[PDB]
Amino acid sequence: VHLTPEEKSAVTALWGKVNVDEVGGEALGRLLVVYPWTQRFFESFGDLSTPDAVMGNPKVKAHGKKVLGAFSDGLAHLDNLKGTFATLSELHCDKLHVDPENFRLLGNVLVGVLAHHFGKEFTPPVQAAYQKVVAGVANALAHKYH
Amino acid sequence: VHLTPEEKSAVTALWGKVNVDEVGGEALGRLLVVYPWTQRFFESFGDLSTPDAVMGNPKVKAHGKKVLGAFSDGLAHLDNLKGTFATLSELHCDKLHVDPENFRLLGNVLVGVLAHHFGKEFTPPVQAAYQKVVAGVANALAHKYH
Amino acid sequence: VLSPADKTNVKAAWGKVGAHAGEYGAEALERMFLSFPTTKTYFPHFDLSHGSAQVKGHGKKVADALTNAVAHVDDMPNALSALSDLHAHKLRVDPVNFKLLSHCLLVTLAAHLPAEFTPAVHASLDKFLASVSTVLTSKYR
Amino acid sequence: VLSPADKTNVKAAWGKVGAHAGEYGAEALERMFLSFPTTKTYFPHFDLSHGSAQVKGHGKKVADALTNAVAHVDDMPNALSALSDLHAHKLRVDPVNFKLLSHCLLVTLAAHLPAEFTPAVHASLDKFLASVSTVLTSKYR
Ligand code: HEM
Ligand code: HEM
Ligand code: HEM
Ligand code: HEM
Repeated sequence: VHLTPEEKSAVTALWGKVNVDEVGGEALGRLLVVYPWTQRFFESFGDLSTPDAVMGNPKVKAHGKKVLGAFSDGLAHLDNLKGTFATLSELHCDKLHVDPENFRLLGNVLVGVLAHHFGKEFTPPVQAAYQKVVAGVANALAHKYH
Repeated sequence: VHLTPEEKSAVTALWGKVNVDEVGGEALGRLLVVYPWTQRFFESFGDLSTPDAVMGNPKVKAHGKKVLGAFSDGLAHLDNLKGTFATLSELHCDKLHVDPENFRLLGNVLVGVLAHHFGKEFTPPVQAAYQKVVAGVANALAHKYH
Repeated sequence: VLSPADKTNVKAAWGKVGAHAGEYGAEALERMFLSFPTTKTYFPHFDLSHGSAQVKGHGKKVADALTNAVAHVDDMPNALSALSDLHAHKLRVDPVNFKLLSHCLLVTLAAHLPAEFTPAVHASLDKFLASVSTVLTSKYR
Repeated sequence: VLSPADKTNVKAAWGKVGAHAGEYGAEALERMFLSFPTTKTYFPHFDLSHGSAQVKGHGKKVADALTNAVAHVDDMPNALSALSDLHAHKLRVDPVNFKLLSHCLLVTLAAHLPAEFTPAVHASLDKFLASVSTVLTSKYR
C-alpha cells in the first residue's frame, strides 16, 4: 500500500528470510488454535481436536503454504494489492463465504509469528510496516464482498 | 464514496427534510448519554450528569448543529470526502486529540436518530446508503491522523 | 451491569414491542444484510431477498430468544446456555457480528417506538444487547 | 472465561518475564504508538520519544498491573478494582484501544519468549489479555 521506501525495504528484507511453507503452516495452525471458530471452514481436514492435532495436521499445513504463497506473491505488488487480490476476494465471498474478519485475525496471528521467529530483529518499526501490509491485504481481500 | 444512483437519491432526499439544528443536537446528546466516555472532550460544557442534563444543555446543542452543518457539506461532496475534510481531520488530530473511533460511534448514533425521527420512511435500503455515508465521513476524518 | 433502572427500561420497551417482536426480528436481519454485507456470509443457504420467508422465520426465532432474555434478565447465562453452545460450537459466527446485529436491532426499535426510544431508553437497550452478545459469545474459547 | 490450564499457562509465561516486565511493558507501548498511531491521541502530554522516561515509567506501571492480575487471576475484578474505576471514570479510553495494546503486548512476549510462546501458551495469553481488558472496561457505563 502506502509505504515509504524504507518501510518497503524493511518488509522486503525480513521476508527474504521466511521459509514460506513453515510459517504458513504455523500461522494457519495458530489461527485455528487461538481463535477456534475459524475451524468452521476446515471440518474436512479432520482432527483439529487439540493444539497438537491442529499443528500436526498435514491439511492445515498444506492450506497454510497455499495461503502464505499467495500473500508472498502479494508483496511483489504492494503498489496494487486490490488489483492483485480481486479474484480471490471474489472467491472468498461468492464460493467460500469467508467473513472478512478472519483475514484480520490471520494478519495479526501472522505478526505474532514473525515476532516469535525473528525475535529482536522484529523491531517496533518492522512491526509497524508489517501491520500496514497485513491491513492492506485484508482490505484488498474484502473489497469485492457484496 | 461510491453510491448507486438509487443510494444518492435516497441520501439527499432524506437530508432535505432534516432540521440540522434539532438533529445535530439529538445526535451529539445521545452520543454522550449512550457512550459516556465521549464526555471527556467536553469537560467545559456544563452539567452532563443526566440525560435531561445532556439533552437540555445549550452548549451540546450548539456543538451538534456545527458538527451536522459540517457533515452536510460532505454530503454535497460525496465524491471527495477526503479533500473536503482534510483540514478538520488535521484539527481533530493535532489540536483536539479525538480518537477517531468516536467518529464511528457518532456515525452510528446518527443512524439511530434518523430512524427514530423518520420511522417507516427510514427503510433498510435507506439505512444502508446512510451506513455507507457515515463510514466514509468517519474515514475522511481519521485520514490525517498520524 | 444492568442497573435496576436499565432492567425497568428494557422490560418497559420490549413490552411495547409485544406481538411485533418477530416482525421486528426480521426487519433487523434485513437492515443487517443490506447494511453490513459480510454478515450474509453466514446465510449462504437462505433466500435473503426481501419478504423471504426464511428471514421472516429466522427473525422470529431471534426475537423469541430476546423475549426469553428479557424474562430472565437476572440469569441470562442459564436462559441462553443452549444458544451460546450453538453459536460457539456449531455456527462459529465471529464475535464481531454480534455488534452489527445489535445495532440494526436498535435501529429497528427506534423506527417503531418513536415515543419510547428516549436517550435513556436507548442506553439501557444498548447495554442490554451488549450483555446478550457477551453471553452468547462466552463459550467460544 | 479462563480455564485451569489457561491459568497455569499465564503463570508460567509471566513467571518467565520475571524482572523484565517493566522493560517489556515499555516495549509494548512503543509498539502500539508506532502501529496504531491513533492511540497517541491519549498521550498528548507525554514525550513519546524512544527511551523517554515517561514511556519507560508508564511501561513499568502497566506491567505491574499485569503481574498483579496474574497474581489474582481467580479474582481480577477485585484485584483491578481501582484500575477499572480510573480507566472508566477518568481516562475514559475508548474500549477499542484495549485490543490494540493487548495485541502489542502479545507481540512483545512473542519476540522475547522463543521457547515458551507455544501455540497453547499463545491462546491462553490472548484470552487473559482479553479478560484483563474486559475487567478494565466493565465500569464504563
Ligand atoms: C491473506 C489471507 C488469505 C489469502 C491470500 C488466501 C488465499 C487462498 C488461496 C490462494 C486459496 C486457493 C485458491 C483457488 O483454489 O483458486 C484459498 C482457498 C481457501 N481459503 Fe483463503 N486465503 C486467505 C485467508 C483465508 C482465511 C483467513 C480463511 C478462513 C479462516 C480462508 C479460507 C479458505 C478456504 C476454506 C479455502 C478453500 C480450500 C480448498 O477448497 O481446498 N482463507 N485461500
Ligand atoms: C463525526 C463528524 C464530525 C464533524 C464533521 C466535526 C466537525 C467539527 C467542527 C466543524 C468543529 C468546530 C470548528 C468551528 O467552530 O467551525 C469541531 C470541533 C470539535 N470537535 Fe468535531 N466533528 C465531528 C465529530 C467529533 C467527535 C465524534 C468528537 C468527540 C466526541 C469531536 C470533538 C470535537 C471538539 C471537542 C471540538 C471543539 C469543541 C470546542 O472547541 O468547544 N468532534 N468538530
Ligand atoms: C443476540 C444475537 C442473536 C440471537 C438472540 C440469536 C438467536 C438465534 C437462534 C434462536 C437461532 C436458531 C437456533 C435453533 O433454531 O435452535 C440462531 C441461529 C443462527 N444464527 Fe443466531 N442469534 C444471534 C446472533 C447471530 C449473529 C450475529 C449471526 C451472524 C451474523 C448469527 C447467525 C446464525 C445462523 C447462521 C444461525 C443458523 C441459521 C440456520 O441455518 O437455520 N446469529 N440464532
Ligand atoms: C491491560 C491494559 C491496561 C492496563 C493494565 C493499564 C494500566 C494502567 C495503570 C496501572 C495506569 C496508571 C496508574 C498509576 O498511575 O499508578 C494507567 C494509566 C493510564 N492508561 Fe492505562 N492500562 C491499560 C490500558 C490502556 C489503554 C489501551 C490506554 C489507551 C490507549 C490507556 C491509557 C492510559 C493513560 C493515558 C493513562 C494515564 C497516563 C498518565 O497520564 O499518567 N490504558 N493504565
